[PDB]
Amino acid sequence: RLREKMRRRLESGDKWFSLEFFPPRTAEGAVNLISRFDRMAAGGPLYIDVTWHPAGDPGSDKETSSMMIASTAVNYCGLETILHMTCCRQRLEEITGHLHKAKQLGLKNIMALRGDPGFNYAVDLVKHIRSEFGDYFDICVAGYPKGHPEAGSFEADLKHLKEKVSAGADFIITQLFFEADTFFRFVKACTDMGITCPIVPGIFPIQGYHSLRQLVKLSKLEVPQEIKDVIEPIKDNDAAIRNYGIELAVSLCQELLASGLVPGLHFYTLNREMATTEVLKRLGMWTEEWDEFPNGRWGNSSSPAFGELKDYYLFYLKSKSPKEELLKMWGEELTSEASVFEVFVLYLSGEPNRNGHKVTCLPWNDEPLAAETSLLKEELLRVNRQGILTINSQPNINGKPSSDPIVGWGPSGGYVFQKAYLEFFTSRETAEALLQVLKKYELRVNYHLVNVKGENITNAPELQPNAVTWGIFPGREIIQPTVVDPVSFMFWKDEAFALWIEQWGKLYEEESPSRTIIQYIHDNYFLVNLVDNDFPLDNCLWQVVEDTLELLN
Amino acid sequence: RLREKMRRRLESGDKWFSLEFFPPRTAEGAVNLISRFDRMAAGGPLYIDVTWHPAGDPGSDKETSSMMIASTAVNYCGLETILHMTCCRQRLEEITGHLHKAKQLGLKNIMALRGDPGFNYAVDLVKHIRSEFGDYFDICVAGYPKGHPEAGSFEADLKHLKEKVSAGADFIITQLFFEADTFFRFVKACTDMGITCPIVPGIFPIQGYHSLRQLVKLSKLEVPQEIKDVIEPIKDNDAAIRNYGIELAVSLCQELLASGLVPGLHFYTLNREMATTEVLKRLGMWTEEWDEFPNGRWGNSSSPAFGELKDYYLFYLKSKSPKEELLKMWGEELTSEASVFEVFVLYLSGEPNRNGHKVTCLPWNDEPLAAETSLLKEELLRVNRQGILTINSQPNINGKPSSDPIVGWGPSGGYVFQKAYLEFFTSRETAEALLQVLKKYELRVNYHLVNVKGENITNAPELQPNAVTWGIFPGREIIQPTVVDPVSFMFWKDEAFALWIEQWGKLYEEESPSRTIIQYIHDNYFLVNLVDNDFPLDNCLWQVVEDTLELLN
Ligand SMILES: Cc1cc2nc3c(=O)[nH]c(=O)nc-3n(C[C@H](O)[C@H](O)[C@H](O)COP(=O)(O)OP(=O)(O)OC[C@H]3O[C@@H](n4cnc5c(N)ncnc54)[C@H](O)[C@@H]3O)c2cc1C
Ligand SMILES: Cc1cc2nc3c(=O)[nH]c(=O)nc-3n(C[C@H](O)[C@H](O)[C@H](O)COP(=O)(O)OP(=O)(O)OC[C@H]3O[C@@H](n4cnc5c(N)ncnc54)[C@H](O)[C@@H]3O)c2cc1C
Ligand SMILES: C[S@@+](CC[C@H](N)C(=O)[O-])C[C@H]1O[C@@H](n2cnc3c(N)ncnc32)[C@H](O)[C@@H]1O
Ligand SMILES: C[S@@+](CC[C@H](N)C(=O)[O-])C[C@H]1O[C@@H](n2cnc3c(N)ncnc32)[C@H](O)[C@@H]1O
Ligand SMILES: C[S@@+](CC[C@H](N)C(=O)[O-])C[C@H]1O[C@@H](n2cnc3c(N)ncnc32)[C@H](O)[C@@H]1O
Ligand SMILES: C[S@@+](CC[C@H](N)C(=O)[O-])C[C@H]1O[C@@H](n2cnc3c(N)ncnc32)[C@H](O)[C@@H]1O
Repeated sequence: RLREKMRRRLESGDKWFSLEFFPPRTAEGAVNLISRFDRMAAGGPLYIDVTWHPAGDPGSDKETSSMMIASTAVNYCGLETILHMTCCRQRLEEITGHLHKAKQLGLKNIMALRGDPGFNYAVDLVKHIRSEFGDYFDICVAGYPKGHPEAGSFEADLKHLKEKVSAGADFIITQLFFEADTFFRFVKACTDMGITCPIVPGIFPIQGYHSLRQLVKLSKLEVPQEIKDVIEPIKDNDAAIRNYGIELAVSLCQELLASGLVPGLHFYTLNREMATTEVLKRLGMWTEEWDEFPNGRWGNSSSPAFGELKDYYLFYLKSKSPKEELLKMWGEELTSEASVFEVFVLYLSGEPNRNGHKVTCLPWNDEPLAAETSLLKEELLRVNRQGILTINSQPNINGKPSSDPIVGWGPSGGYVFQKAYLEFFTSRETAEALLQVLKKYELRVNYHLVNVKGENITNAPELQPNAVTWGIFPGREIIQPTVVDPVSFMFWKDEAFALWIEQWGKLYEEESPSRTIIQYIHDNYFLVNLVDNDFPLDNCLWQVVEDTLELLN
Repeated sequence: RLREKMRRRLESGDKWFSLEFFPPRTAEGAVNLISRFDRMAAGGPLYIDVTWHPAGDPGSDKETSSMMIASTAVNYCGLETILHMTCCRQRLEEITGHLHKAKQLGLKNIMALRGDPGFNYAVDLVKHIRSEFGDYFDICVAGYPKGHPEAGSFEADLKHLKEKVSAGADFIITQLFFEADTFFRFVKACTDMGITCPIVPGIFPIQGYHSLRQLVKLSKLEVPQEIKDVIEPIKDNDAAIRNYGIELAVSLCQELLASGLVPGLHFYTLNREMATTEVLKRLGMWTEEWDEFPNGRWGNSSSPAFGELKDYYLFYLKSKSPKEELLKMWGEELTSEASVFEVFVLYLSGEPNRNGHKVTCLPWNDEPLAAETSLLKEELLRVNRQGILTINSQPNINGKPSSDPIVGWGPSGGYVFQKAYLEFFTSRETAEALLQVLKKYELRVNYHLVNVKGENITNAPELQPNAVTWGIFPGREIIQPTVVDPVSFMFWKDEAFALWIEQWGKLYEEESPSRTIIQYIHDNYFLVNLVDNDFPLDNCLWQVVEDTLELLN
């Protein structure tokens, strides 16, 4: 049993580590994840666990399902695997079937959580598993060193934690923390209540700017000033960020293990090994494609680490974004699609709406408009004003020092290149006119068009990813941060279209004309993605759009 | 047994195919080869065979040894594996030990060859294996549809083939041919003699320009005019070459299998699957990193297909290069290293030697000096004249259409880039002066220096390959044809240094002063490799060399 070995390790004074992975968005991602499992197992982790993300039908039977990732790890790889579980908006028989399948599939360890929106708290699930399936499953539960964000207080949260662990459970996994002192405080507090189950500290290695930028938003974590200050100059050079994160992790882990109150370190891998492996090797616990820079939904899809961090349970919708402010931003009600066009335009121009409220966000892009779109702002306003609703773009760039404050990245002393591209929704009429016009730009312009119905039109290769950003650096291969890939793009459509009726539509009633307008847009508008391959020349995307309008109008 | 299944396939009218691989030069090459084996096995090849190359100690115990490649294929992969064998300059007990090990290792099939320079002909080996190891091993033998190059005639060669197959053997593998008619002629001729063992036709898919260029040299094969003519315009665009080769292979194989006299097709893979897989899928026999463009010793070392084609047994030293002409070219005798410098200079300038003979070749570079060195000829003459003996180089190039007749390659409508680099030998004194001078070019210049003793000095990353040539093409990832890699470079030194005393030294007697000069050079001269990373600027390699000379002189 897991608890048994953990106690037969604690009593011997052995220190162990564990690794947390999340189901890859894509099948070849699953294959690469399994390869990662095999390679990391040589370190001798006590157990791995697979995150349970409610959004992506976790209890399904596809090769992406967390269930099957865990099942493959435990059967084929032999690694101890804990399957996470959530309760929010789940019915009794669904949970029952899931646990039955897990029993059949051999998921001997179930990690019980509550998730986020016949079960309300995590205590209810632990109690369901203990009542029905007996003591087959080993149950651990989440603990929070500073207090769950929405708890009334840290003391009542500790009381509820006691209640949970007393019902069932076997050990507590503790959310990431930046200083060992707080974890010691938490351990002592639990000790006073007499929580006998071991508490395992969560270690989050900062790996690239994206992780930091997401993490800083989480208020209660209170990222120390030092980390932000040091990173900020380095911000562009992710590799340096990773090194600093490794240094921080080693320091924190050394301080923890110095005390001996820590049975073992729980590392959130984010499906990226090198960082965690280096940290473990520095501590010395390591027993003994290289895609480690996901670049959100743009980088290599086949990478197991592919995926926007905001989809990770830790940063899933924490940016509350109150619905009343969204309603006041994008207009209380819409008279016609012209209103939608206006909203898209203001998001880029920045002038206040007629009601005086600036449109600060859109359903798709949450992050602030980067400083590269200053080179496209006028043309973007042009296209958006004329019904071409851009949701992403970048200018074509020739060789430029990697130290350029606007467009530079990567190891200093390199040269960085970009291909112009344009992601935008359009009316079916505009889409067809765009298809006709492109015929004369076929050689130099790559385009993907897809409807919510799934109909897809593309001239790019069926499965070859079109490289769009790359850099030349001394003594190193060619880095390709940004990619346009039909596979990543094709399923991305489902998210992009869903956002129309999920984030914007819900703001309006079911019979309101605004809802009808949004539904019309969601049903008919195409999703389009254009790339200009002639990067050493002037950006023709403006010209092709202009001739599309001239043909249509 | 292999013969058994082949006959139980022939009698049923089943058609089968086989795949031939060669031991990769590098360990990760072996791993990738094993992956290729696993993936190709889904086609259901009857048997694979592993080439036996005498040069690279084939009967060794490293992970590159053909023996162990075969052993891993048969044990771990389960694929029927034939181990090739050679006789030239091998002793009785070495062969005996090799076969004993094979028996222990489970290499149930031994392919008996003669190789090239107590055994003289392949008949002696087949007879040794049949005498000592009984009928455990299944023996096939090479046959030649047009006649072995050095045979007296095709009829006496056929008689000797009969003799060989009568002693032992079980089937004949036939060297590549371009037209099925000749194979039919060979089959009929053998039939008249009553060769009862099945004859398996060798299929060579042309995959890239390098293969064609090597193959055309082999006279007896007599490459049809059509292939050369069609390829020549395409020559630069390898992918198109591969497509044409696939078409040719499909046509030839269809014509063969139409007759029914062919039990099965034997494909020389060259450790590259896509081409062979496509051909098989076209025929329909397929049961059901992507590095497929080796670029000789420059491309990705980890690729199983890495390696100069001239090392392949088929094109191993066929370019006789008579020793008397080498002696008359590079000087009958040498008075000092100045003579070597003169030879190196003339190789690039092209003026006739004082004796009137033009220096057409050097031990290292056999291929004619490409048309890109016209952009460096004056500086190359400078450096060579001043004791910097270049054996490779390329100019730094910014964006240039891929259709450029001089430097273009790859899919049309791309942009091609190059980093300047310089491979050259130097005196130890010049080497140290170069090391001192480089300190001020450390940021932009990457350098590797290594001696025959193995001492190595480098500022590049320990194992990261420095990319030196790349191209930007529509709707495609960044292609990296040419790489500078410490791993490939580090063992390459052994070949480069060995050539000094093997190809040049042997021309002079053991006590001759010329031999002493060549030995001095081979012992003391460093092997150097410089790369200029600032490709959008003027080539500084000339400047750094000039300041190296200024410091020294
Ligand atoms: C290691 C770890 C892994 C995680 N994995 C995932 C994952 O895979 N998927 C995912 O969606 N989320 C995951 N989370 C996040 C977690 O699911 C959310 O924080 C969730 O909202 C809280 O679940 P819980 O287990 O704390 O349940 P609970 O403790 O029941 O809920 C937390 C809140 O409920 C309160 N509470 C608990 N019991 C009572 C009670 N009896 N009366 C009143 N209030 C009570 C607590 O005070 C606290 O405010 C993970 C968190 C951690 C630390
Ligand atoms: C399918 C295939 C695979 C190969 N694999 C390899 C490999 O892994 N490594 C490698 O180094 N080479 C390889 N070769 C090349 C081969 O080893 C060379 O061509 C070699 O020089 C000839 O060997 P052989 O088997 O024909 O032996 P032999 O037939 O003994 O030698 C060929 C020559 O000997 C003559 N000869 C044969 N018997 C007699 C006799 N009794 N009296 C007089 N003359 C005789 C023939 O007429 C012919 O001219 C391969 C060739 C083929 C077709
Ligand atoms: C992931 S980036 C694409 C650029 C690419 N990653 C690179 O290496 O430069 C997202 C970019 O899309 C641009 N852009 C984002 N949202 C846009 C919108 N609604 N309309 C027009 N342009 C937008 C922003 O400049 C933002 O920096
Ligand atoms: C999104 S791009 C550049 C975006 C935009 N052009 C800018 O600089 O503001 C930067 C990406 O390059 C990738 N990157 C990849 N390898 C890197 C490396 N060795 N060093 C630094 N960044 C790297 C990371 O995914 C990283 O997110
Ligand atoms: C494999 S290429 C290197 C260029 C690279 N492959 C590219 O993509 O352009 C070999 C080149 O080395 C150059 N060069 C070769 N031998 C040389 C020699 N002895 N001295 C100076 N330059 C040489 C020739 O131009 C030849 O084309
Ligand atoms: C050696 S380089 C260019 C040499 C030199 N610059 C010239 O053009 O004469 C060409 C290499 O690019 C690689 N190449 C790789 N991928 C290719 C592709 N899709 N199409 C064409 N060539 C490719 C091949 O290894 C091929 O040998």
